[PDB]
Amino acid sequence: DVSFRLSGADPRSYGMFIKDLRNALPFREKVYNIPLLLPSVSGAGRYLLMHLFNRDGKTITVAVDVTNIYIMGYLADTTSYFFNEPAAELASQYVFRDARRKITLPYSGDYERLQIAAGKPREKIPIGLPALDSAISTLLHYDSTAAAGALLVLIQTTAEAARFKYIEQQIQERAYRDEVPSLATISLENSWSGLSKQIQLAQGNNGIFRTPIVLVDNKGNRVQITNVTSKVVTSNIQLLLNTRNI
Repeated sequence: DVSFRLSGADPRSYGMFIKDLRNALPFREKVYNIPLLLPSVSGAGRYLLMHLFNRDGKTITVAVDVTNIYIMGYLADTTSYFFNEPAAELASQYVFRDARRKITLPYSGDYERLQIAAGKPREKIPIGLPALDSAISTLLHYDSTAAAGALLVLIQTTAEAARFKYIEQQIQERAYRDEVPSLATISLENSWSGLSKQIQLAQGNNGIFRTPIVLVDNKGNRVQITNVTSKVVTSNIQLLLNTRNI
């Protein structure tokens, strides 16, 4: 399991947690020195449990699918909550089985349903370490509208940070003040799947991408990744989604 405590947290410890989180995922290969995530894992071993403590020390346990690093649900003292989609229902067989109560949230856990539920698009929710502390507090007492926003902040400060070094570094920047994500950040979150595919396809095409990926990213709007020597590949993307799962 991996843990993070917001009390005493600074850009350094967060980075340490994110490094642990990455390291906790398994992989067999490395495509271009990036860890390729497994296509399938079976049983309880498919799920990683994160323990998040807020400043006051209250805690949730979050369940993450190690094949794609998707949050399945979480446990707040004696109640588990799970997204409304078949994968989370499947997870519910293996995790938080000792919970006194299992609640299914009125939505699936993809951004589009989550933004609708929260009333705000991602572009307008401040993320940061202060926001994560808040998120954790929100999740401790059920409110499904308020939990959609907390989970948009939770996904981004853990899963999206594990996935991309740029986004992890954004959050270290937001360790004592929250700020809405940059466009680059929204660009990157959306492109993980395509990027993973094109990088995997590039083996046996000389590191060249079959189809160009256009990121808005940090060229204001409209960058285009063509091959694996791009910095988004050498320096940024940190875990690849296995093509079988794409």
